[PDB]
Amino acid sequence: IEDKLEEILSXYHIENELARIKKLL
Amino acid sequence: IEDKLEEILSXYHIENELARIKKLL
Amino acid sequence: IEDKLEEILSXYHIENELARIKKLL
Amino acid sequence: IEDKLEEILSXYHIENELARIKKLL
Repeated sequence: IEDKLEEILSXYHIENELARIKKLL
Repeated sequence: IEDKLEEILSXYHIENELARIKKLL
Repeated sequence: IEDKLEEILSXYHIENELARIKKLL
Repeated sequence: IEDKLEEILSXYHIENELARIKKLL
């Protein structure tokens, strides 16, 4: 389990990419 | 652990930014 | 806790909005 | 519960779609 939460935390990137997209607009 | 879920909840922002992107289109 | 996972599941929407964005492009 | 984390892991796609969006810009 503490494992599955670690793999979920593997979301920061999603954020980063959203920011990048905004920059692209 | 209750900790790792707190850091995952640190997603609301992802939503917000998506909405912002839509506004940019 | 089972609670914090319920609030995390409150991501489907993120998907939906991404799809919508694509449609906007 | 290990179940709710499995359904949360059902985020990889979110990533993929973001990448696709970038490609669309």
